[PDB]
Amino acid sequence: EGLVEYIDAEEEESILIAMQPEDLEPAEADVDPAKRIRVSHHATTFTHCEIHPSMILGVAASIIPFPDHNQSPRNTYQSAMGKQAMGVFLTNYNVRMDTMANILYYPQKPLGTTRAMEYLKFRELPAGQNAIVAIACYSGY
Amino acid sequence: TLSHLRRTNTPIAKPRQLHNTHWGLVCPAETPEGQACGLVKNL
Amino acid sequence: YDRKVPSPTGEYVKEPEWVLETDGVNLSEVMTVPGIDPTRIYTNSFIDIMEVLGIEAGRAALYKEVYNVIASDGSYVNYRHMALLVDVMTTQGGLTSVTRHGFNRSNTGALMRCSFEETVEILFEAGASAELDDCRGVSENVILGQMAPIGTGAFDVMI
Amino acid sequence: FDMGGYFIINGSEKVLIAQERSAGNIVQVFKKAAPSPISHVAEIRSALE
Amino acid sequence: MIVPVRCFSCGKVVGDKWESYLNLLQEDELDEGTALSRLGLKRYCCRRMILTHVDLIEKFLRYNP
Amino acid sequence: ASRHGQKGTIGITYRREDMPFTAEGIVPDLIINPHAIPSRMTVAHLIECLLSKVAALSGNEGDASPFTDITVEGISKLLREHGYQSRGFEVMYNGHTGKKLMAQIFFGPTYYQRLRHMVDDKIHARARGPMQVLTRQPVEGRSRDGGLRFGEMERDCMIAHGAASFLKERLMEASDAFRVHICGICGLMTVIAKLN
Amino acid sequence: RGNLMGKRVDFSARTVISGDPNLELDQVGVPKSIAKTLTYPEVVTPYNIDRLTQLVRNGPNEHPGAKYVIRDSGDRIDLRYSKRAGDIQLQYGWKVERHIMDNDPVLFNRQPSLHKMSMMAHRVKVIPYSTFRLNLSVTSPYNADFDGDEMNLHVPQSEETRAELSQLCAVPLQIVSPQSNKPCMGIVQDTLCGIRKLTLRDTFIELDQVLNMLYWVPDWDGVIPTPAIIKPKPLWSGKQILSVAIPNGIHLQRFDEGTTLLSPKDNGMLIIDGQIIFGVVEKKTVGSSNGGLIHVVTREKGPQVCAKLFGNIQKVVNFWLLHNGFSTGIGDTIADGPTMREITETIAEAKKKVLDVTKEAQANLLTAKHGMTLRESFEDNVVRFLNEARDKAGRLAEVNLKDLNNVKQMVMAGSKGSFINIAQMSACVGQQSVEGKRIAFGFVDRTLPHFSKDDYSPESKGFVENSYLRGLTPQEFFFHAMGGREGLIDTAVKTAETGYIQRRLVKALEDIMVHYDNTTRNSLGNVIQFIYGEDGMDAAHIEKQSLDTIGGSDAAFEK
Amino acid sequence: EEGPQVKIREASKDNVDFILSNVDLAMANSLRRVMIAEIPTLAIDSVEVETNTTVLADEFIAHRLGLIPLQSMDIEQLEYSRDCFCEDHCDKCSVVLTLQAFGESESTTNVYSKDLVIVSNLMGRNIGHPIIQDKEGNGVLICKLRKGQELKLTCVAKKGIAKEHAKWGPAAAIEFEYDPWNKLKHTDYWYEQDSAKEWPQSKNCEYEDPPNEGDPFDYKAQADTFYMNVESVGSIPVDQVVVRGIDTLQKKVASILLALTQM
Amino acid sequence: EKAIPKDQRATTPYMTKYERARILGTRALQISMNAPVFVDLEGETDPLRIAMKELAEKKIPLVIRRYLPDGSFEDWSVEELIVDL
Amino acid sequence: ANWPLPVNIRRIIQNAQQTFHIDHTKPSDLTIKDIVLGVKDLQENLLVLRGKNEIIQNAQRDAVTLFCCLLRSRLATRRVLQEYRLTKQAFDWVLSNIEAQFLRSVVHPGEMVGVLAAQSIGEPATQMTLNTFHFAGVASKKVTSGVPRLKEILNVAKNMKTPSLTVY
Amino acid sequence: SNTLFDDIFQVSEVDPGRYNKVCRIEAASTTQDQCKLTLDINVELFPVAAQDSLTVTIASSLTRSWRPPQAGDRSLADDYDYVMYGTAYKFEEVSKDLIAVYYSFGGLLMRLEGNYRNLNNLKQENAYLLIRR
Amino acid sequence: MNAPDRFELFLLGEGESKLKIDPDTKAPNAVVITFEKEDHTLGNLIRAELLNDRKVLFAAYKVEHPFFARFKLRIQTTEGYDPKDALKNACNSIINKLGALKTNFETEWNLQTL
RNA sequence: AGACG
DNA sequence: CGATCGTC
Ligand SMILES: [Mg+2]
Ligand SMILES: [Zn+2]
Ligand SMILES: [Zn+2]
Ligand SMILES: [Zn+2]
Repeated sequence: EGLVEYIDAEEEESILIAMQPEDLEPAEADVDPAKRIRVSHHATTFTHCEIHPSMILGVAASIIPFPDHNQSPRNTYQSAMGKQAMGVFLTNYNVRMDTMANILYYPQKPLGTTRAMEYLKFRELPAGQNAIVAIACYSGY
Repeated sequence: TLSHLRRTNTPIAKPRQLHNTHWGLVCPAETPEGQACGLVKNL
Repeated sequence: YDRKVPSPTGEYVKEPEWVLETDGVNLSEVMTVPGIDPTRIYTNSFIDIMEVLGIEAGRAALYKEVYNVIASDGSYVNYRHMALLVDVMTTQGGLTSVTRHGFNRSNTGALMRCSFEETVEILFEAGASAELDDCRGVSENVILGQMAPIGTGAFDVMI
Repeated sequence: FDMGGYFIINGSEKVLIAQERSAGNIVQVFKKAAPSPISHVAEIRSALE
Repeated sequence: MIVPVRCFSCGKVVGDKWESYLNLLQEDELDEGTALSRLGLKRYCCRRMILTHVDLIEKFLRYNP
Repeated sequence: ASRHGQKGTIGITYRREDMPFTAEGIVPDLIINPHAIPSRMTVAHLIECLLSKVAALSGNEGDASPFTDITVEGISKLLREHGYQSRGFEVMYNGHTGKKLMAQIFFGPTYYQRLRHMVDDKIHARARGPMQVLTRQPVEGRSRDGGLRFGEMERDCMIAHGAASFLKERLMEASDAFRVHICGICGLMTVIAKLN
Repeated sequence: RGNLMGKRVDFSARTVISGDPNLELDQVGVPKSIAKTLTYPEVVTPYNIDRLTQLVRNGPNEHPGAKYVIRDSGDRIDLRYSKRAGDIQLQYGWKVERHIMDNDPVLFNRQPSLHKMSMMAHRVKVIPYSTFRLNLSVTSPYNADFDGDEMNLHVPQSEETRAELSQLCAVPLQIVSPQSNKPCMGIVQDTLCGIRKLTLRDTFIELDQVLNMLYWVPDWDGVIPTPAIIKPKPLWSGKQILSVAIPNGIHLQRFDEGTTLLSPKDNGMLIIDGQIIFGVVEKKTVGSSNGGLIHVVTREKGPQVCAKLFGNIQKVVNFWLLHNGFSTGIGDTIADGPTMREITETIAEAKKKVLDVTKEAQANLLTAKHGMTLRESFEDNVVRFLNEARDKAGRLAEVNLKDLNNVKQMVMAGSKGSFINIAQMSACVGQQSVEGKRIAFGFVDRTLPHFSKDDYSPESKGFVENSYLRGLTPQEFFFHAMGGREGLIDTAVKTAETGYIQRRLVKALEDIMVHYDNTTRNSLGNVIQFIYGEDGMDAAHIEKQSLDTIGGSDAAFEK
Repeated sequence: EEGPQVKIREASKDNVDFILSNVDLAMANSLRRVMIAEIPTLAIDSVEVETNTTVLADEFIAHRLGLIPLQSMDIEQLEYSRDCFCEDHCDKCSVVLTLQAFGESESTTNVYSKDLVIVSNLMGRNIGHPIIQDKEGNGVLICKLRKGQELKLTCVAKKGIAKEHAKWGPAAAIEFEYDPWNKLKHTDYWYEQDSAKEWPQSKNCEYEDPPNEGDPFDYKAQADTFYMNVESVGSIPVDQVVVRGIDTLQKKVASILLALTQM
Repeated sequence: EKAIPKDQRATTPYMTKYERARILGTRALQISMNAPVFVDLEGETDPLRIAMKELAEKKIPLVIRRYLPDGSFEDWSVEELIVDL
Repeated sequence: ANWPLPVNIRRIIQNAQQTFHIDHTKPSDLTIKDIVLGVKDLQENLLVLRGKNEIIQNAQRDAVTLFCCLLRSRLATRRVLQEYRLTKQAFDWVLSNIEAQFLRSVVHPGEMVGVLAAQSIGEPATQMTLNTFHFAGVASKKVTSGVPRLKEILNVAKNMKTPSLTVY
Repeated sequence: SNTLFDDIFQVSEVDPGRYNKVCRIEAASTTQDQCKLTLDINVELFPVAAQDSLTVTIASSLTRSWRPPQAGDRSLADDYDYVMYGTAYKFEEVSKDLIAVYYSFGGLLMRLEGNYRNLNNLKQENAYLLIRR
Repeated sequence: MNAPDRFELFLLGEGESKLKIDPDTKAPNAVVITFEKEDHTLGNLIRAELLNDRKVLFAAYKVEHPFFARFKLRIQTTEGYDPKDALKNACNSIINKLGALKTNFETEWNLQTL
């Protein structure tokens, strides 16, 4: 029906993209100090709109909670580590004869999730636990 | 696994850098540290 | 540029002065320009200082440059260390590089040099020119599996 | 939950990593270094599909 | 993977509560928080135990032998 | 590791009693350092916890999705509604004494990951073992009972120290060392070893 | 390189390292399993015969035991296999390969070893569990942390070799570094953070706790010091109890800013006969600083004493803080509604300054100063405005942070965090950069496809107005990501390049040694220096000192 | 009655809410610690697996078996096997449980703690009966079976304390608060605008009078009056968690006193 | 030939750390090999601790050959060398 | 004024002050001769090189030029009496303390001084965060620094990236 | 021995500069129209408001390990409210006939300007401060 | 794999005695007791009671390393008071306080419903 | 080759 | 003709 379209970096060059549908193209004529600062409109001659800016990220980064509130190299570091984490890699693990297999006894779905994790099947095959954690100076160990 | 199946390799002016054109195409975060930083990409 | 200058009353006083910075080098020519202070003219090109002012002037500039690299990072290394590095490049009469072109070509031991770079070819011209290895070097004794003349091995112990 | 996209070569799961190359048949102009007599160059890496 | 017997943090027996929790949601129409509290899971460490549980055993029994 | 580029190893294990505790009787499964935060600037880690504390309490899933309108204030309003000081802080009592800590601890759940490469998979120790055929030098690897590398870089530190004999020992007695026969005239390995 | 300069060795061990608040500075925590693997050849003398037979009887699997027994003819008796394993009737001159025992000297190393301090002798302490444990104050020379790091342990096989470690390589001897003529070890993390907190004028401790803290200091004279307060409570100050760890004969004077002998701000530092008179103890006092308690103590009392000092300070502080506690929440990043208003409007006026300068440039009114492009000057201006913006906003945040602010506290102690940290986390992340310039037009005439062509606005070229607390926008996100990546690339390049430099530097000066005529010569005996460092002085025994004749007025010199 | 005093607010088969007035904090704590760690109970400490055609690993199962609470009412009339003069185990030192389950039905079969059978001779004492608090009467789900699935195993339940393994925890969570007004100034509140407004009031505030603003700080004042809530896992009743708690601690203090006479 | 006589000896009268450590090393090695002790013992059993006493009580019968850069040397007894440090 | 030099004279003075229990209320027992000649003798007694010939004699004098400048400035008659308030007993102790500490401060023959220097520069070079200088905010401040510069130096690079001249 | 100084002061300022237990006191002698005092006080156990009239005393007695008060039969020179033990650190001369004394009470600083008590306040690790009313 | 057994926390191993009484080197009528296979439950409890004794000049305890389940108790008493007697009295004082509490709880417990 | 600081 | 360190 042509409601959506496939664009490559070459065609990307000729188009004007809105980030949010509403938040980027309704009307004009007080605010929340807590909410981040987004610019304005200025550019209005739009041809396309982003399906969702979180879609700029890949599998590893789509697992991070609030990466938009983190220093860029830490988001890169986490990406490397998540691939060193344990949990159910597959349901048929009990049925495969493979060199090295690490499976978590009681894997838990994270309390803090990303809308992208629904597709990444993370809550269905998790790689961690929701540990009760204190940020504290205890024995110094 | 999902990540591995979405990996890129670049053999051989500034390929290690996150070019503007990568927007929405390749992941801005996920790249190996040191060795092949920015040469190994993820969709 | 800011300058620490002694006032007529004795104390050092911040007296700011006009200074010119340059893209490019021609030390010889610029220093003869009237109105400049030829006593004060500087170049980050230590090799140009070496050519125009001499080896000892070169050594001074060479330290000054090494010093500035460390100083810029915030870090401080005792004078003696960089002093020694600089003096080493300097003692040959000219500027000897810290590469296989500068120190690895020097009149040192055949085995002590084949430890760094050009391993095989250093050993070939050693056999070709029929070199005698002193074995008074650290690297030689390391190869020979002997207590080298380093700290503890620097002296001999007898009854 | 398996996604596929890999091969099984002598019982081993094989991923073919995407290989980044510069696209062919593109015209691109480049300036040149100070010693070089050729100041600019136009290049085309022609290939047949 | 079966509800753990006992909460890791405090040890309050949580093993006897899954069958019950699942029923409270599916049959009783109730929402998790009320369902959790109805099972007497007052402290948040016990709550995470059941709320965050992924019951992979159900999937594992679907394999034939 | 936490889901925020926060890798760290177990330093010690404490049982329930010795651990600091909440007036509710809650205790941590993990104690992370306050110092792991400033330099790292991993604010999302703190935010995750706030959200996760509220999520566990309310029996809902916390939305930690990026480009959204979820605010630390919005989370705080919900957590306080649940009867906890809005910024995750909780009064903790010392496990050894029962005495309240002068400081209040940022407490709550946070998704942590168990990572591969554990102490036991890394521990190696070799006080003599297998020698490689060509070099007559210790083997390479834990699986082979290999010798740890005392590189030229290591050799340099011992020179700086002026420890001549240790350096002689490391390169001979430990590792290599071999008795060879040489001619006084030609100075070559020509002398036939015809012992006894 | 791989067989002569360096090689694989016997009597070595490797594992994950962990920190130990209860280990002496010079000690190393060795897993009983490793202790049982590594041995020391010990000759049977009448001085040890009794202990050696006993250790032989304990065998290779029970701890203080031995692995092999060597006699004349040079034949090893394998204690784990031999039928006469529990029959060995020892003879003098025979060697007993005993397990590594407590207080043995062992060479401890962390890779890369680009330092004499990256390789130090430690006293063994055989402990349970699989990690190597080390005192936190030995962390920095090694450049170690506990995120998964591994270390190398070497055992000397000779008496002279074990003398060389204890007399040259030993950790206490290594305290005052010749590299920067200051100590290379100081009080860090919890201990550095807690020591500030313990030191405050407000900090008052009482008997129950005082006595515990006193007893915790091993060296303690058993003398209860008289409390600073004798009024409706015997109340000891934090400074009092901490001075118990400082030995007698210790004098230290400083003066920071407003420091005037009656120190109103409780700043600077004054210690007399080892009693802290005034000033909060932080990094300047207790870090690896130039005129530090450590530099002073090593010099005055000695290495062995100063090594104990780290332990004593650690023990009290760790203890007091275990009972005081310290944390950091999200609340520590939250700056006031009014502070946020000022931050918001600060960045707004920066945005105008840029906009106006842009309008000026576009009007052709902008005149570039000699030596640079009209555009080169413009960019220099915009970048200046925008950095100033982040700096003012960050300073506005810092000011609003209370002394109860856990981040502010960590900065004040000098344990963790700097200005930028406070600033970027709570006020404004600020401008992003690639190759020194602000975000380039990767796309034709635009940074991103959500922007119009020829947009030089801060927002367009990588200015992150938002703080990590507020969150970054997709544009800000990508731009910060472009900057981050650049960091990683040259982090990876720096590691590679500096390493090569280091080898060359080392190869070039290997053979330069101070000879018996104070001369600095090489392997050919060529003179590099006539007096080492032009004074024939050792760097470790040197300190920054004020030359009282050089400065001051001619009148004040005379007076 | 002398010294320490108790005042029960709430009481049930599972929880005790009470005020421990006229006691030292050192004592309040030593007790809180001992309730957690040192009261002996009976837990499975050995599993022999005959058949395991289940989805789960033997040790995974075995681990949960130790976690099943068992009756520890008359635990003192059961010896620690380390003290027993038998070869390995017996009836004087252990309780033997049986678990045999087969997936007869097409539908998924559940294995409960009700499915454990005491095979050992109990010699008349409330010991080893798996704790069942589930309304339906099958406390704890050991595991699940499909069809050909079978789980035949044998359990040796032994006496022990949480200090050795958390499975021997009679306790669970112990609520513990003193001075709910911070009149003692034992903590320094972290605030932004108002500590009072930012920090919620505890239920325990009703049981104490507020500090009254214009009053000088009580320097000499000490901690007595501790609001506690002992929760039982069921292995031992609530009164008994506290009573054996006091008793265990009393015994270890008597042990020291006794060892002074031995020297 | 070569040598230097006792009169006219420019080298440091104080024992170097390296001289000390090698002295203590050589001595401890001798003590460890059932060689006679030139000092009394305070219940002492460690060869290094014993060598330290023998040095502290200047009863180590050893000499240090201090080679100069030409090849010439200055012989100094452990007994004559000052052990400050 | 502040320069790394052996012997912390300030610390010695404080040590004399505490040890001998100096009271700034009693007049000292010292002489102009005791101070003036005392500081002067101490100068002849600071050894680095021991040889008696003129070459080595001058070498030795040159090696202690700066430290004696320090020594004089600190141990001046007006300062020893008005500032420090030393006694003959305490002053003599200071003089023998400096002497001993100085001789202690001297480098030991055998010190692998070259490797030391190499690592002393190498280690901090490794720690160098960024090749990008903090002058990257102003256009007329670009000068090749950090690891690249250090490379240009050690290689004696003929063609350097930022050849610059500074005219006074 | 005995007392070394005794006087009644009048408090001008009371400043809690970044503290909640400590206050630096600014006071001048009621009798001595030149004498001054600067002192850090624990306002928690002993509060001081503006214009208060306090009796300041410096003594030297009522060495060895500290024994708890033990009111069993003990009696100290206490007919005061606030008592502090401290060390002498500097004796400064504020021109000709004006001297200043410096006492640290475990970090609680104290200064006393005047001249009267010359041979009284000497260099001592000893010194007890006593305040009343 | 280097982990000591959990019984080693509360079980004395052949050669280990419960209490070890060593006389203090630094002070008169002062002593140090090594409590083997014990923690903060006994340490803090006894140290706090010893303080309640007027004749006790000093009482502090420490656990030198979390790995090992032992502690040290330093006691200094007035002349004419053996620190052993102080420790004994403290223990008895504890038991009496405990006994009282046991009864009181039982009395209150038997008054309760549900 | 692949993974780690 | 060079090109960080350890390890599977
Ligand atoms: Mg690391
Ligand atoms: Zn729980
Ligand atoms: Zn021959
Ligand atoms: Zn039995």
